[PDB]
Amino acid sequence: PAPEYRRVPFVKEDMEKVMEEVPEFKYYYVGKENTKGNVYEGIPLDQSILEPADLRDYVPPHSNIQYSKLDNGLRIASMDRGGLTASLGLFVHAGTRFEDVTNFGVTHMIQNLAFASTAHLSLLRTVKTIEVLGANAGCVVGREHLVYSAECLRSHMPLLVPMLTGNVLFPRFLPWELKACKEKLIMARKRLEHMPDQMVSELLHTTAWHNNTLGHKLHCTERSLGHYNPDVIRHYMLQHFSPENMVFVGVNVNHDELCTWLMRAFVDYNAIPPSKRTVASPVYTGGDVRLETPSPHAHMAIAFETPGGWNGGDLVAYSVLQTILGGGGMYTRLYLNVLNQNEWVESAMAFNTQYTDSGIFGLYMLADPTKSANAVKVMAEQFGKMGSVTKEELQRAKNSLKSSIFMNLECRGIVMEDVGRQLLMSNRVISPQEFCTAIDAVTEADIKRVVDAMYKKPPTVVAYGDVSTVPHYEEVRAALRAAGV
Amino acid sequence: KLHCTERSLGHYNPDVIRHYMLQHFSPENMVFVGVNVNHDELCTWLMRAFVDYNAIPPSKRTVASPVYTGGDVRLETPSPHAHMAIAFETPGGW
Repeated sequence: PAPEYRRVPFVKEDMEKVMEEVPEFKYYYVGKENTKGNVYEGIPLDQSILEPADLRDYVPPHSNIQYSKLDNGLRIASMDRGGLTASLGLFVHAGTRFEDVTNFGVTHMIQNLAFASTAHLSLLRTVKTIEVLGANAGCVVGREHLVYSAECLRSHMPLLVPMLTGNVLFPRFLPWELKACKEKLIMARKRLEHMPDQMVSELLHTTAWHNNTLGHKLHCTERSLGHYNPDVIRHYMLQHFSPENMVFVGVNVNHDELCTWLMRAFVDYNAIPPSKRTVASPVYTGGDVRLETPSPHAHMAIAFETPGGWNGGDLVAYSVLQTILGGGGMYTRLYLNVLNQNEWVESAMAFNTQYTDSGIFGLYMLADPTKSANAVKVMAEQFGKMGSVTKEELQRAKNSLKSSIFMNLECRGIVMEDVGRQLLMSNRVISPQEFCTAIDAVTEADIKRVVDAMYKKPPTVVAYGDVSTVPHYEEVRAALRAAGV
Repeated sequence: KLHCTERSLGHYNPDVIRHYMLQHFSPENMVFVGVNVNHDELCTWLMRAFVDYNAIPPSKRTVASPVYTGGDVRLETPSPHAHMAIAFETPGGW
């Protein structure tokens, strides 16, 4: 069931009366009107200075999500917890899985151009104002989403909504800004050369879905710097950045003010018109890849596909199984049956990554580079016996996962991005009580029912570092075959 | 590989070089060839080179058969062509 959005109609108003609702803002301080100075000078900090006028009788705010929609299509969601700082975020359904042979790299360019010159503000003025308000702001690319966000005191929200929406309503893309911003496209990967874990992540993705959708790289290659001209950026944006592909989310703001100041942003201008885009299903290839470098471990990872991804019904099964095995505790399956029984492994882990319509699940390990052939055997055994579980471990895992669920959402930024991401993915937010009710229902049998389906396509195999002893492709797949995988 | 990788610059100390040479550079693993020279002078001046000194002593080394794996690999770069190659093994070689 989707939420029942409340309508927000467009209305046109006298600017000289709307200017009485704008927050006060100063950039110069030509003298100062107040001469009284530090009125609490010489008072120790264990001696109060509050007057009885500044006492209150506490009334909580109400913190269930409020859902609204503008007439042009934009969806708005808000919460308040009575904190003093607010979190604001704009979510666009424009990831890299939507590019093609003529587009590769365009999303990175757009992100690298966030908060650049727009119709009514320059780049310098924008960023300097964001600095002087005291805020922190930024933009993030993924494989399915693009996100802009900002954060400071809640009384500054009216000044931040423009600067966030600007980027999607009317950027200019002057050539001399594109040209000056180019080197940041290369540094993004130059830093990955000293982050082995993330590197292995990217290898897994490009090996699992070879040359399509989720397989695409998250960065601009050398071949991607040709089509770095404004027309390609603009033509790409015209296909994705329409309002009905967006969500705006706010935490610690009053919802009617948020609705008002968002409506007042789109009322004068024509937004990008809608488009009935279609999306192709990922094709999972699997395969094998190696990359050698002087690292003192053999880094290895093996993975299998999750059919259906986030829209598959078994989203809870994998997330419980990951905690049976051992996530990124000391009574977990891997900790007991690998790390405490072998001297030459530094770390073993289970990983689980999901997207709207496909995912992957697997194991990751660091080992002594002289014993990679034993590392493969250990991994093959482990995969061998994921099919079967005992109720002690299962209960341990279900309780642990419930605890983690509840305790992870005690933080406003995580909540904001969670709500956004869920609304983009399926137009519904799953409240934690529902997550717990779903976790409680997972059976012992369903684990086997899921794994038997997981092993029906070829594996994805990655090695990194001192790989000098890793068996050959056929040897790895035969080791997995012997262990019944 | 025909080159030194980064991992290959550790063991760049004289003892490893010398110990490797002691296993291969003995005379019975060598040939000396000359074109446009008079053979008796060549023999004479080669004999006069080894007469004073002890050469590296022989070793009965053994060599393992190559194992052919085959497989597949790709490497992207801005070149304006798709370069492709496919190959199969010659059993026994020369």
